[PDB]
Amino acid sequence: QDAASGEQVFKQCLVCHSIGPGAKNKVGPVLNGLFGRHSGTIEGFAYSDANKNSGITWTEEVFREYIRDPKAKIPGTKMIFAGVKDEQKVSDLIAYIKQFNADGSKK
Ligand code: HEC
Repeated sequence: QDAASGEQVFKQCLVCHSIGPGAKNKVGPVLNGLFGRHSGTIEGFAYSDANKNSGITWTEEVFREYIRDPKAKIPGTKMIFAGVKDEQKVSDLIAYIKQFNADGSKK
């Protein structure tokens, strides 16, 4: 869907997460090159066991179920965030995050 719209959705994430060039870890891990990556593997971040040992691989499908209700998909996770319930927002959110390569550069 719409990346430009996803950027506005991402603003709730921006508080804890960084994306794009020069992104660094904050309260949450950097989200550059998220899709396809295994959960709990961004270097330098202190993940909870819940996240680190979950065995999840981030695909669009799994990401959509997770962002809807984080604590439901990863009980005990440190990401105390309510989640994004809107079907359209999630699709735009995905479109926005997918533009980035692991190094922050735009595809
Ligand atoms: C701080 C109050 C956060 C907000 C708002 C959002 N996220 Fe977050 N996220 C945060 C933490 C502390 C962590 C680590 C959790 C843990 O248990 O260690 C995370 C993690 C994620 C992950 C998994 C990352 C990975 O496995 O490498 C994802 C995919 C993620 N968060 C995405 C995300 C999005 C898209 C958000 C806005 C809708 C969002 N988070 C908000 C902290 C915070």
